[PDB]
Amino acid sequence: GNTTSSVILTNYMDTQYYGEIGIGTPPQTFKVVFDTGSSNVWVPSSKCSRLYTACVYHKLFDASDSSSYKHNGTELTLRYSTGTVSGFLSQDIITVGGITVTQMFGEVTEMPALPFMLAEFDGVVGMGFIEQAIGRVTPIFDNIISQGVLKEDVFSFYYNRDQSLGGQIVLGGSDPQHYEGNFHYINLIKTGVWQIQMKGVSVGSSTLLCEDGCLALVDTGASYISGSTSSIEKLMEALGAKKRLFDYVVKCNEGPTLPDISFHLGGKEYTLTSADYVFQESYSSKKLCTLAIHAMDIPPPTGPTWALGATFIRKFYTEFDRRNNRIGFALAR
Ligand SMILES: c1coc(CNc2ncnc3sc4c(c23)CCCC4)c1
Ligand SMILES: *[C@@H]1O[C@H](CO)[C@@H](O)[C@H](O)[C@H]1NC(C)=O
Repeated sequence: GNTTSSVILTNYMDTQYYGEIGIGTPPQTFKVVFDTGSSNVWVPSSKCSRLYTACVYHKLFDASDSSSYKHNGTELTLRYSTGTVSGFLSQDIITVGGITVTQMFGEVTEMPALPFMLAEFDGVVGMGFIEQAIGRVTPIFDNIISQGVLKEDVFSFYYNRDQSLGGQIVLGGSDPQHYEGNFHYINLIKTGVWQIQMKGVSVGSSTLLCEDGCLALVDTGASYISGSTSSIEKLMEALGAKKRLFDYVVKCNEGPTLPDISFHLGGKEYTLTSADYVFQESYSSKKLCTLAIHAMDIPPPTGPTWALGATFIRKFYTEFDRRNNRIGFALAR
């Protein structure tokens, strides 16, 4: 119990954060989202048809090039908020920074253009619990915990804004170069999902939303802070933001006039300024600027729930603690 492993992350557009893993012997490299909202590992397969355009423009795992590959073949479908993939289970050695682990993962053969033609990453490394794993496949972090190499049973996420480091995941600890001060932690409501109680969402000093408490999924594979359609409607109305065709917008010049939004988590107020939630692509009075807050109706049993995604994580460096089933936050830098 003396190792940490860091993976540097690419930040694409403040909406996708991904880093690399190896799969096989020798390692084949894939860009992957490290996603606390799910618990399966998958990458696209060389058995993916090239009529799926996503399988032309992403890297494919070729199992016949790996001496450590072991066949399974059980088919599985993974249904995300933004899209669905299906494929078959395989087993091989996965390299994550300085760590290797024998892992069962999906070889995805069905990869629809929506959303995977807008995914700059190849696949997904689920950082959630086995309870949310499709097929009850042991998640990669649980298998890494079994090795007893990690200094602590935690992992941490730094997501940068906007060259610079796009971000960083640390397995086994945290990186104090990327946060100020000390963590305050919020306990999970229950084991099996990275979800915590939230005791209020305030706009300025007035708690408009989640007044009787609500749920917050801390979701490293989500781009935005999200709430239900109803919640976000009220939030946007409070801000003066309007729904342009697909998204909520403000006049770019008016972004700096917008009030702070605070999330009441574990007896602390986690406050984002308008600079933290308005995509200020301009400050022009002649242009419209979108917000990094979207409606997302997450179905039961996980939802209805808020999701604290990359927008939140940018502001607050986040440690996911499996030893204690809690989530730590500190101010990112
Ligand atoms: C990191 C932070 O935000 C993101 C945003 N994530 C995505 N963006 C666009 N398409 C997809 S498909 C898919 C995901 C995703 C997340 C992982 C499960 C499956 C990554
Ligand atoms: C594939 O893995 C699953 C565990 O999720 C197991 O039930 C099944 O027996 C495995 N198949 C083979 C051929 O080992």
